[PDB]
Amino acid sequence: AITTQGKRIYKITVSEAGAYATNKHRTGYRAPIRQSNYTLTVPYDRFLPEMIRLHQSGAKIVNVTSVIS
Amino acid sequence: SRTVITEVIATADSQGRFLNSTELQAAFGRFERAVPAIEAARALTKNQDALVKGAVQAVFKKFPYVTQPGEKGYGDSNQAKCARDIGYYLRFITYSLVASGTGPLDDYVIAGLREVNRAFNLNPLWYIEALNYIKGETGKLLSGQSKTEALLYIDHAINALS
Amino acid sequence: MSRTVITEVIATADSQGRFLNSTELQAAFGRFERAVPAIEAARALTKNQDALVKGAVQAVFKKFPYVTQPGEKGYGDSNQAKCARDIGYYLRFITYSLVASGTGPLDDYVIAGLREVNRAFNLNPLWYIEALNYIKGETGKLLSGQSKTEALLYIDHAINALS
Amino acid sequence: SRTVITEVIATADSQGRFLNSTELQAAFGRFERAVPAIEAARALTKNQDALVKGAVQAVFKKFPYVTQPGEKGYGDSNQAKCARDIGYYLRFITYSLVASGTGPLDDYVIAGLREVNRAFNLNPLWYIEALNYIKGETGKLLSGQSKTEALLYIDHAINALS
Amino acid sequence: SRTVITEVIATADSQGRFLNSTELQAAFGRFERAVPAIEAARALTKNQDALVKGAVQAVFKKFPYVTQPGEKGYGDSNQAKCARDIGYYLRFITYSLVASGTGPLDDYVIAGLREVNRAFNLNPLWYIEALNYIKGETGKLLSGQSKTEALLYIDHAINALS
Amino acid sequence: MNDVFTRAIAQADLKGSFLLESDLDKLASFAKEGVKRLDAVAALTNNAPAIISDAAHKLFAEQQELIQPGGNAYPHRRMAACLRDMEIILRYVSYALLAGDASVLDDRCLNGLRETYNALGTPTQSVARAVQLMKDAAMVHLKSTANVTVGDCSSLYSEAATYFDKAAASIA
Amino acid sequence: MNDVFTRAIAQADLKGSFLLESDLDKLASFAKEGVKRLDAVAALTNNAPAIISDAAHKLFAEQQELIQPGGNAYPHRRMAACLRDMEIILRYVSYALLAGDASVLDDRCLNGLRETYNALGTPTQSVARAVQLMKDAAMVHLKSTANVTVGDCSSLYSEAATYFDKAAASIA
Amino acid sequence: MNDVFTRAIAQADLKGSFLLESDLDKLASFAKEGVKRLDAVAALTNNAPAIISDAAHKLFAEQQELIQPGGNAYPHRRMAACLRDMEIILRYVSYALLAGDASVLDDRCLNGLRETYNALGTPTQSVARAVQLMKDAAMVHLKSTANVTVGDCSSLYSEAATYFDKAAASIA
Amino acid sequence: MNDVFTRAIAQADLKGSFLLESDLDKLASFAKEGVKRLDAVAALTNNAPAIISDAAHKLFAEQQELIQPGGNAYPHRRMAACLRDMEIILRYVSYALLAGDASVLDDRCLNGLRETYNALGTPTQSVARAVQLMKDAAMVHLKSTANVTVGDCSSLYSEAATYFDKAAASIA
Amino acid sequence: GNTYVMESERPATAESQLRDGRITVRGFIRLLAKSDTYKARFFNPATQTR
Amino acid sequence: DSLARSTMD
Ligand SMILES: CCC1=C(C)/C(=C/C2=NC(=C\c3[nH]c(/C=C4/NC(=O)[C@H](C)[C@H]4CC)c(C)c3CCC(=O)O)/C(CCC(=O)O)=C2C)NC1=O
Ligand SMILES: CCC1=C(C)/C(=C/C2=NC(=C\c3[nH]c(/C=C4/NC(=O)[C@H](C)[C@H]4CC)c(C)c3CCC(=O)O)/C(CCC(=O)O)=C2C)NC1=O
Ligand SMILES: CCC1=C(C)/C(=C/C2=NC(=C\c3[nH]c(/C=C4\NC(=O)[C@H](C)[C@H]4CC)c(C)c3CCC(=O)O)/C(CCC(=O)O)=C2C)NC1=O
Ligand SMILES: CCC1=C(C)/C(=C/C2=NC(=C\c3[nH]c(/C=C4\NC(=O)[C@H](C)[C@H]4CC)c(C)c3CCC(=O)O)/C(CCC(=O)O)=C2C)NC1=O
Ligand SMILES: CCC1=C(C)/C(=C/C2=NC(=C\c3[nH]c(/C=C4\NC(=O)[C@H](C)[C@H]4CC)c(C)c3CCC(=O)O)/C(CCC(=O)O)=C2C)NC1=O
Ligand SMILES: CCC1=C(C)/C(=C/C2=NC(=C\c3[nH]c(/C=C4\NC(=O)[C@H](C)[C@H]4CC)c(C)c3CCC(=O)O)/C(CCC(=O)O)=C2C)NC1=O
Ligand SMILES: CCC1=C(C)/C(=C/C2=NC(=C\c3[nH]c(/C=C4\NC(=O)[C@H](C)[C@H]4CC)c(C)c3CCC(=O)O)/C(CCC(=O)O)=C2C)NC1=O
Ligand SMILES: CCC1=C(C)/C(=C/C2=NC(=C\c3[nH]c(/C=C4\NC(=O)[C@H](C)[C@H]4CC)c(C)c3CCC(=O)O)/C(CCC(=O)O)=C2C)NC1=O
Ligand SMILES: CCC1=C(C)/C(=C/C2=NC(=C\c3[nH]c(/C=C4\NC(=O)[C@H](C)[C@H]4CC)c(C)c3CCC(=O)O)/C(CCC(=O)O)=C2C)NC1=O
Ligand SMILES: CCC1=C(C)/C(=C/C2=NC(=C\c3[nH]c(/C=C4\NC(=O)[C@H](C)[C@H]4CC)c(C)c3CCC(=O)O)/C(CCC(=O)O)=C2C)NC1=O
Ligand SMILES: CCC1=C(C)/C(=C/C2=NC(=C\c3[nH]c(/C=C4\NC(=O)[C@H](C)[C@H]4CC)c(C)c3CCC(=O)O)/C(CCC(=O)O)=C2C)NC1=O
Ligand SMILES: CCC1=C(C)/C(=C/C2=NC(=C\c3[nH]c(/C=C4\NC(=O)[C@H](C)[C@H]4CC)c(C)c3CCC(=O)O)/C(CCC(=O)O)=C2C)NC1=O
Ligand SMILES: CCC1=C(C)/C(=C/C2=NC(=C\c3[nH]c(/C=C4\NC(=O)[C@H](C)[C@H]4CC)c(C)c3CCC(=O)O)/C(CCC(=O)O)=C2C)NC1=O
Repeated sequence: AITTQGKRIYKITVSEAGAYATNKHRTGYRAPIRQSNYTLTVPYDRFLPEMIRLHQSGAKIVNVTSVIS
Repeated sequence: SRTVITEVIATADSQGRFLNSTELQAAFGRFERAVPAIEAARALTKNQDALVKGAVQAVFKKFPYVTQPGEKGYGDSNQAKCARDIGYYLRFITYSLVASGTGPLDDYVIAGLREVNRAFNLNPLWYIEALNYIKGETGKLLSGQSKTEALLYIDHAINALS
Repeated sequence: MSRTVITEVIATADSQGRFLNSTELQAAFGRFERAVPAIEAARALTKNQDALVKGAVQAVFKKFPYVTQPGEKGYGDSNQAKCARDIGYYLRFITYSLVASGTGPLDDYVIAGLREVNRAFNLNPLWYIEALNYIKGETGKLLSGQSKTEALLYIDHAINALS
Repeated sequence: SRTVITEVIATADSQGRFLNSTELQAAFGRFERAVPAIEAARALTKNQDALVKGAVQAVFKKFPYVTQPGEKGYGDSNQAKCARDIGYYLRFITYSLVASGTGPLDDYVIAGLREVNRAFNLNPLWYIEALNYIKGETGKLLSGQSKTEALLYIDHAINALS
Repeated sequence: SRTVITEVIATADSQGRFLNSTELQAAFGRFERAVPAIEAARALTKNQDALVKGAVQAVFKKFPYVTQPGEKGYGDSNQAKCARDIGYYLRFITYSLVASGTGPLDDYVIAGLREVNRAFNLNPLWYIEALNYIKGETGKLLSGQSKTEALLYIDHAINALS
Repeated sequence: MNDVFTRAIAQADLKGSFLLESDLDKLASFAKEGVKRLDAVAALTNNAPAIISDAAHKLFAEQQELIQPGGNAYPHRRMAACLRDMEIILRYVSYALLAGDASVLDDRCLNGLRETYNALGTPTQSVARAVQLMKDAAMVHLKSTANVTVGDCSSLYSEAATYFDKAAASIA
Repeated sequence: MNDVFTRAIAQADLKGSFLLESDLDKLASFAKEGVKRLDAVAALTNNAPAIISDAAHKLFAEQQELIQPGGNAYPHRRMAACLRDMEIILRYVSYALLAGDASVLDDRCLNGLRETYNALGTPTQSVARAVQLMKDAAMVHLKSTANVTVGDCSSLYSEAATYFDKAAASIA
Repeated sequence: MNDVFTRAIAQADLKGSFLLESDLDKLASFAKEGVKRLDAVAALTNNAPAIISDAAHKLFAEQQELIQPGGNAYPHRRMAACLRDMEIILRYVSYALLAGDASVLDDRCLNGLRETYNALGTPTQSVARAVQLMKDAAMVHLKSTANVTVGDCSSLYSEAATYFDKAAASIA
Repeated sequence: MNDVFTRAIAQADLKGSFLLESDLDKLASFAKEGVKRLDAVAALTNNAPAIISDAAHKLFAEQQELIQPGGNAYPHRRMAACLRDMEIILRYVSYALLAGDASVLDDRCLNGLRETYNALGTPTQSVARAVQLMKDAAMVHLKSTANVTVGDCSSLYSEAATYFDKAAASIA
Repeated sequence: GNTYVMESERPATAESQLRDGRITVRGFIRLLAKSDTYKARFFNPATQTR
Repeated sequence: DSLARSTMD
């Protein structure tokens, strides 16, 4: 985090894809329904768990942008 | 789409290590299962219309009280596309036989079941007795192991409807 | 708290709040049917343990000649007894994982926390890697049919863990 | 590369407040500790090539089996890699001395060491002995605060290696 | 409380790692800055009564109306409480100088002071004026390092008040 | 996230009919060939350390500019990420190979990795050629017939090559 | 998230040569001016609340509209956010002054603030006026040599001026 | 959590009076020798891998009941937990040495470790023996004076030995 | 997420001057008319499941293709999603009715619903036709003055009509 | 755990960013746990199992 | 104490 390699936070735009919604229905609505598209800001170190978890959830990454560098 | 290899892939990709012996052996067992299940599906598709119609008259017989004018299916069109729905469920049973897993059932029919039944005032017990007639006939048609997976899949479907 | 196919199935079913569907039954059937070659391999390895351990000792000696001279870690009669004991326990746990139809025994017994043991005892894995290499070389004739590959899978996983 | 200033300001940003006695005191003490570490970095810069060659021969000396043919360490391009790698290590040690913190070494090499080392089958003992030579030569190079800074940073790199 | 050595111990606990040269440098600088801080503690301790009385009368000078009957300042018990509070503050400032940090002061006055302020209508500006007078008074009681560090401690306290 | 069998099932659904006789024959044959591809992917998992070691050694031998100061593989963490990308990408390729459907490969990070590397500034052509190294090393390792009986593997090799080509195209 | 020594080390690493004795001399010159620079930072810090209050009072003085209906600060919450945003901006400028670098100030505070004010519609001109008043009051309190040894701080004043100017430019 | 300075301030608050000039002089003397204590704890930390290696080797040479099956440290995971247990014991002893007070060691390792090991079935006397062996290795490593100015550190040696004594008495 | 009162107070603060008597009079008149609209909303809530059932029956009547394989409502859970969407859109109509403002509908759902159903590719004209179905059935049950006093709900009927029309216009 | 947090201890910046909504409540909980007061109340006076 | 009893059976 504090490290120069820990910095360079990147923003992520996330779309709750159709496959994501189909998986969500079978798993169950334990979270409130929000509009499929939403934005998010993620540091470098926890950048990985974000798209990993989106991959098990079935969603796909719209794009990636860098806050720093 | 939860065929056994599908959750194999999901479990592998969830954490960092590759496939180890357990799921390789599970896939071996699946490929072993795939043949007798495929003759099961073939023989079942050989007997589509007779089965669906016979189950339809069975549904009438077991519930006579509904069959009165005022029946949800009363009238030729309603019972006809009732038989259509039964054929649809048989379709998805065949699909699960191909997948050797509840993928098709869970994905398509079971999802949203009770909500739709409340929405359209449909008693699942009709469907249940239809699949009971399915048990009755498939006790003869399919034999051996293929019979066993077919019976178990229909049992899972019934428990979903139950 | 071992992880075997049936125990993994039970844990998954308990986690999901549901009973056992078709896939669990098929996996149990596969494990039950594969147990027979695994038991065959376990008995065959049980018969010839002394030859395996002795050959492993001499193979480790011949591969790296720089060891058994005095003044280093491996030299010593107590060191030799520890070599024999370690190889024996390795093959013990390999047989255990063969019988369990899962790597859980090996993982929990040795692979859990092995690396800090090595770095706290200067034990580079390479000696035991060569030991298991000789072990698979010997078992290349010991078993037959399915038992051969059943042993191969778990021993290869153990080697990869050692890597 | 991390500086005591950097960690102080990162903590202040996390707590979202201004700087009190402790942060200013740490900043000061790092500024007075800056110049002896600078001098130590210069004194290690002057002997860079001699240190590199001495470390190479120390590696070839301590463990007999690194020199023979068929060994990973053996190789003309391999020896060039040895010299270049030792130069990397000690240059980033100088960087850490410059920043007056271990952070430069930490991120620049120490992060991701072990898995890369077994990725290509790299012996940590080799780099440990190279840095032992670094200790031996830098002990006679420096005296005083610069000596303490250099020895502590190289030994921190060793502890990361160990 | 939060002393430099205490927070170093805590953070070393956090990452599950031993201490390194940077935090030992921080402790070093703490040890050397202790001596001027120790002399500051001596000068403040020997002057405590005059400090308190001067601060109380300076607050009275700035806001004599508070002493008028029907207000908080009026009442010998009220004035005694003013003096006792200022004495507590001065003692905690001495503890801050001794501890080389705001730890004891923060924990023992700054934690939960504004609650009492609002409840008991105790205007912070009064203690701010008292601490400003203590600043002016220690400007002559202390000089050099001790004056500067005591000043920064007390103005930290003032900024916390406001 | 659909298997090849699930792919055929979805196709039959969209035609709104049952699966064809020829479809049944092809899928039963694929099930018969399932053991061979299981052995192939088991070797892939077992040969994975050898594959990654050989591929990385070849890459660094023929690309030293990755290792020069400031290089894309210089900081010892950028190259560490390169190694983990190697193992995870060959992991996805093995996933696709055993699956029999490239759709899961495309959906798993193939939709995001291209713009990820565009943002990071890494040249994707190096990634693609490292994927070619994956292909070479993995094919060489799988060619070994030790301790296993001999049989046809040409179709599996062709399928794996197509999967590697798809991965390279998606990356770059 | 870096300081000037980190900057120099980053270039030294990416070239991969050693930090020159000339570079060491320059950063040592910064270091021996570091003691004075920390006094400048403490002058920013301890005097921050009064500086902010005076600057905000002036903002209300020249810009009467912002408290009046239709002003960007007319709701109480909005001028409250004005106060806290100026406080955090001065805090980050002090961070820049103590670190002796622009990276520390520009990485977090000055990275998404312009987009926030653009999307929300905040008049960046008023924020720039607030920042320059922050700079003016900061100079007024930094020239105060009360209870501290007198000396020349021209480098510190110039560097803090650069930090305030660059912060205003990033906001604008 | 509390060190000597914190403990003294705590007593001062308990009596409600300022710190005594005598105790202020005691703290001044403690701070004067603080460089020696820092050297001692540095010697601890560099030799900590060596201290733990020596202690583990000698303990396993004298006790063999654990290396065999059924021993409390028989499996790799169990004995690895054992090793990190001694590691953390030494770490907390070092922390107490930094603090000069045993409050932090009590807060971390000596509030409830005993019943923890009783539930785990761990024999405490083995832990105490390991503490003694680490203490011997540590006094050996700190009584050396490598690369540091020589001086009378018998007070520090006594303090470290006594800290190990309290730790051992706590566990067993 | 506004209402009539919120928007009125908003514009009143926008002009800066106090509320004007005429606006207060309109608000009071609405308040007097309030209970009628309240009972209308309650009746809508009571009849909602029947509304959905009948409207779905109609939706199948004029469009059969969705039931047929491949329809976006052909799968069981997809048509279940269709039903709950009918639910939520008519619920938002009820929200608009009880509030009397349009932004509480617009901002809360419509903005994101646009891209939602554009990405889903569902023909929005059929969605608006279904909305018209709910409009008809809801007016059938609402015009029903069963078990309640008879009164003039014509303005409320117009408001409900406008709410259905604007919802359909937004979605289509 | 029903420990009363002094009003001075709380982080204003984190709650302000949550108020704007750029950070989820999960992120705010992360920032809370990472705050030193969490360790001082919980991690510092208590054993690691506890 | 409660966690201890779950380790064995
Ligand atoms: C859970 C079952 C189990 C395993 C797996 C096991 C391995 C093992 N071997 C050990 C020591 C040892 N092991 C060896 C064997 C070495 N001699 C060399 O030729 C080779 C590199 C290698 C064997 C071929 C030696 C020499 C030691 C002594 C290390 C020392 O004390 O310095 C130790 C440390 C315990 C002690 O010092 O008494 C372990 C844990 N022990 C077990 O109870
Ligand atoms: C912060 C204070 C503190 C520390 C450091 C601590 C260490 C600690 N040791 C544990 C178990 C253990 N502790 C040991 C150590 C034993 N091995 C040998 O045989 C000796 C008899 C003895 C060491 C000399 C072992 C082997 C276990 C594992 C128990 C088991 O799996 O059977 C556990 C619980 C389970 C686990 O972490 O795996 C902890 C938390 N406990 C605390 O409350
Ligand atoms: C995706 C899997 C699937 C299911 C679960 C399914 C059942 C189903 N039943 C429906 C209504 C109906 N369902 C039935 C049949 C029931 N009432 C009779 O009494 C029978 C005895 C009994 C059957 C056991 C009838 C008569 C209707 C007509 C009501 C209407 O048109 O709204 C509908 C509404 C649209 C339509 O099919 O015309 C569906 C989708 N169809 C499917 O494609
Ligand atoms: C700047 C960060 C950095 C580090 C830390 C580093 C170490 C390092 N050396 C490597 C190759 C190598 N390194 C060596 C040298 C080692 N064997 C012995 O001779 C020596 C004692 C020792 C070096 C001092 C050798 C022989 C190779 C050949 C590849 C192999 O077989 O592993 C590799 C793999 C790819 C490469 O760089 O060529 C790394 C990561 N390289 C870096 O770019
Ligand atoms: C953390 C404890 C600590 C503090 C607080 C600190 C500040 C500090 N700065 C000093 C010298 C100085 N301080 C300054 C800066 C000040 N003079 C200028 O007139 C400006 C108005 C102002 C800058 C805002 C200057 C110019 C010097 C003399 C230059 C030199 O360092 O030789 C001195 C020595 C004189 C004395 O004993 O008071 C101290 C203590 N140093 C510390 O170790
Ligand atoms: C779902 C699976 C997944 C993938 C595939 C993935 C790619 C990926 N690689 C990254 C960094 C990186 N990846 C590489 C590797 C590339 N550059 C080298 O030259 C090689 C030729 C090449 C190997 C393919 C490098 C060098 C970086 C560092 C970039 C930086 O420091 O900014 C990052 C940024 C965060 C990080 O991992 O450090 C991502 C997201 N992330 C994922 O979660
Ligand atoms: C759980 C994972 C798994 C294992 C452990 C496994 C072993 C295995 N594979 C088999 C089929 C086979 N295995 C191979 C081995 C291939 N021949 C080529 O040379 C390749 C180098 C090599 C790997 C691709 C062959 C040729 C067959 C027979 C092909 C067939 O009949 O389908 C058989 C039956 C052969 C017999 O009993 O006579 C076994 C026991 N199979 C699996 O799916
Ligand atoms: C819609 C939200 C809103 C509110 C609530 C509001 C009231 C308000 N009046 C203010 C100025 C002021 N308000 C007062 C009045 C107070 N001082 C005394 O005279 C009186 C006893 C007392 C009145 C009861 C004064 C004198 C100022 C000038 C402060 C200054 O000297 O700058 C300020 C602070 C700005 C400043 O410092 O000049 C606010 C927030 N304005 C708004 O836009
Ligand atoms: C990433 C680090 C960080 C930054 C950069 C930050 C500043 C920041 N400024 C914001 C907008 C704002 N900025 C201002 C201040 C302006 N408007 C008027 O008051 C003045 C003319 C002028 C100041 C001179 C206001 C009032 C808002 C919110 C507008 C509103 O809510 O209507 C916002 C979004 C809404 C909010 O304040 O909650 C943030 C987060 N906070 C952070 O945690
Ligand atoms: C980064 C942390 C740090 C270290 C490591 C450090 C070492 C260090 N130890 C010192 C003195 C000393 N250091 C020691 C301690 C050592 N001598 C004894 O023989 C023991 C074997 C051993 C401790 C167990 C002693 C006894 C002195 C002499 C006291 C004095 O010079 O005032 C000095 C002062 C040199 C001088 O005054 O000329 C330094 C810089 N300084 C630091 O800021
Ligand atoms: C947050 C507020 C909210 C909105 C804005 C909303 C609309 C909405 N409908 C959705 C899916 C859907 N919407 C429909 C309905 C359409 N397709 C046909 O049946 C009809 C012609 C037509 C309806 C009249 C269908 C079938 C899906 C499922 C698509 C799929 O599963 O692939 C989704 C995707 C997420 C999910 O299904 O849970 C949303 C967000 N629902 C909400 O809770
Ligand atoms: C438990 C919650 C609750 C409800 C829902 C409720 C309904 C309700 N609405 C009322 C006003 C009324 N509300 C209506 C509206 C109705 N007549 C027609 O127009 C429509 C079919 C329908 C509304 C859409 C009418 C006509 C009145 C009588 C107003 C009058 O006196 O002229 C009254 C008082 C009747 C009176 O004093 O004259 C009641 C009790 N009361 C409650 O305590
Ligand atoms: C569910 C409702 C509720 C109850 C029942 C409650 C009791 C309560 N009192 C507490 C501390 C305290 N409670 C008191 C109050 C008592 N001690 C004094 O002697 C007085 C005689 C007396 C008040 C008149 C004090 C002084 C403390 C401080 C002790 C401490 O936290 O260190 C705490 C610890 C909270 C924290 O600081 O994190 C709780 C939970 N708190 C609640 O939110």
